[PDB]
Amino acid sequence: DMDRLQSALALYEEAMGYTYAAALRAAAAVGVADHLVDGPRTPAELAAATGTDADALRRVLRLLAVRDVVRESDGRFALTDKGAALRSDSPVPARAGILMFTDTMFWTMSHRVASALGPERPAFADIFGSSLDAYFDGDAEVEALYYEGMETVSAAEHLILARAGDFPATGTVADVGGGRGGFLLTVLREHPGLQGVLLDRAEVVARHRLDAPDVAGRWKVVEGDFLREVPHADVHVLKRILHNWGDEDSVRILTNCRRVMPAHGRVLVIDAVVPEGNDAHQSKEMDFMMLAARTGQERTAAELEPLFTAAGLRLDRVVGTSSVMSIAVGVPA
Amino acid sequence: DMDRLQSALALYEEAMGYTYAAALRAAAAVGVADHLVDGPRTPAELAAATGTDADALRRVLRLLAVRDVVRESDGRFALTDKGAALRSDSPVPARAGILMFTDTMFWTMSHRVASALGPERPAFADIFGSSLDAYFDGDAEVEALYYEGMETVSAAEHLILARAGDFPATGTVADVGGGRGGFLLTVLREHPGLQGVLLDRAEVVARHRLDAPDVAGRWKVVEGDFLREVPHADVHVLKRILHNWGDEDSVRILTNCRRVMPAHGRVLVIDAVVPEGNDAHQSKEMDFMMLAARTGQERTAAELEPLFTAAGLRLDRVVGTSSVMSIAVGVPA
Ligand SMILES: Nc1ncnc2c1ncn2[C@@H]1O[C@H](CSCC[C@H](N)C(=O)O)[C@@H](O)[C@H]1O
Ligand SMILES: Nc1ncnc2c1ncn2[C@@H]1O[C@H](CSCC[C@H](N)C(=O)O)[C@@H](O)[C@H]1O
Repeated sequence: DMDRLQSALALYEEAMGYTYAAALRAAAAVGVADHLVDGPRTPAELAAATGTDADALRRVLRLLAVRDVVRESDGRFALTDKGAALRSDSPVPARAGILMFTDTMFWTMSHRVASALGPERPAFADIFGSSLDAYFDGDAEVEALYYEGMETVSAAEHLILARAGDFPATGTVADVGGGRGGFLLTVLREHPGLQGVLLDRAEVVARHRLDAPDVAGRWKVVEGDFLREVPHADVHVLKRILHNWGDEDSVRILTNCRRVMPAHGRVLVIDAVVPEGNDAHQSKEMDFMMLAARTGQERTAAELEPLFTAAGLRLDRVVGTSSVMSIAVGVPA
Repeated sequence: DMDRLQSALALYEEAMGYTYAAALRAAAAVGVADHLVDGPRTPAELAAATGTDADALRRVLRLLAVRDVVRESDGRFALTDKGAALRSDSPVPARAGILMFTDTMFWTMSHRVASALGPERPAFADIFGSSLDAYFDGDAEVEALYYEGMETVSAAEHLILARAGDFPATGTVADVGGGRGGFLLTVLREHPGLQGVLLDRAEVVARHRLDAPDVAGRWKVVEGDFLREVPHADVHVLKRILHNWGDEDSVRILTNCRRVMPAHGRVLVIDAVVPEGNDAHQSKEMDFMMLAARTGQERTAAELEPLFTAAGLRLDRVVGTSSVMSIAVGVPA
């Protein structure tokens, strides 16, 4: 509700919206949060500790306080609850994830999305000037950043999803493409009566972290290819899987689950399900980033349905959580 | 007010905040707004017109609807009031400004702000891989984008600032560094009794747009260097000037105004004055961008004061407007 000139002004403001993420990146980069654990400090004090230019660091912190990451009073900045995960002592430090989501690749590909809208759908290499592999094989520490980034990001949602998941008291859970086993581990710990099977590529399962004393006797691991087949289970789990795959592969994958699924069985597709409507939701921003990277797409509830039906399943219900992730529950149809 | 894990999740969300600006950039790039003037359209229809991939363009529009730039209903997107200035038929089209604020240079320098926090304060060339000149002299159309971008952005704030400015009914207004004269022109049109003098670099004044019939007999133009001296006036104006200059130059400039200022005279410093506090304000984001570009800084009311006093002026009051711009009013002290 505004005139054409105010429109322009509002759009100029929107165009600079990327600065916040830029500031967060810098803050996590220098690691100023660690020096705010003792209490509110001054730009000078924080600068000495970082160590950086005061007047400069100040202007970054000022913009971040707008997003309630820090807060200023009497010339001092304090770390807030929202900014807490910037601390290195955090169970799940946000640094790796922040540095990854704002990494050169994503930052660059997001910038060239205009070029990515081509009618024929250009590939990654077209837009970036290189292959994705060339990018990682060019800088070792960046490849390291994505592994750690992906690992911590998922680790932050696990407990929520384990408690929100409709899990049986006994039976077997197959985490299909479960990575290094983090989610399966959390699920086992939350439901003592469950057995678990981890499936993923050989090089991945070789680095799995399921072998903890408290879950001894409750898990096995399998090198496999969920495009070809998956293990039998009372409950199948597909987290951050389908969103990497085109439409037919997804059915192919879901079908592999249905094939080895019992009558009382269920498959849990866990992804950033995109809500219909015009309201803010992180699933939409993630979706944009997989648009920019020309690889992957986030789906809505109505979009998942056709895939379940095609796999001999019925999308019984989608279950929202306190995270961007939701659980699409499919049963034998 | 949240736990350490939710902190992480909230920070992951903040880290992706740049996607909105990326989407706006793409939307303005392809110019989809022009095809929404007839009414709500479908992603397919908009795609044919743009012309781009439907499923792709759809995902961009979806993210933009979150910022109320477009709006979806029954599979159709409509242009909203906030998005209106995306239309090419606008008095001040937002496209140039959007494309500039998200241009490669700013986008890149914002990304390397961590490197810019060095204790000794690195220069532009250090961080970008080139000089700023090399950048423009490397692409002609980008230099063209910044001129048009800067021109339209300022044009959008002029009428607001002309009406908000405390202008005498008669007398002479010197727009010191007034660019191509846009603001002075608007001021003249709003206050018929005023005379005006435009000062700027020779190459700039040579391209001034003050010569319109309706203000004949009311303006002259002067090639000059406000570092050395400015013309006598009942009212001096400095818009988007001081924020480019270090501290001493600014006093040097203000002093040049005071020198040729009458008893009843006043100097109007018009800039994105940064408000104290932790609340959102575009002056803070602009400030961050001049941090990233290693050139310029936005100031607060309390920061401007010392400069006025040092110039023989008294900062009488700062006057906020309906724009990010405010008017710091200095009088002879
Ligand atoms: N053809 C295939 N067969 C089995 N696993 C695959 C596969 N292609 C990819 N994957 C695995 O699927 C995973 C998707 S990303 C990791 C998802 C993990 N469940 C989590 O929530 O964190 C990757 O670990 C990848 O190694
Ligand atoms: N030494 C100098 N003397 C006079 N003008 C200068 C100058 N250095 C820069 N400028 C001019 O000051 C202007 C600042 S940017 C344009 C500001 C204009 N008043 C507006 O609000 O849109 C530029 O046009 C630039 O050409």
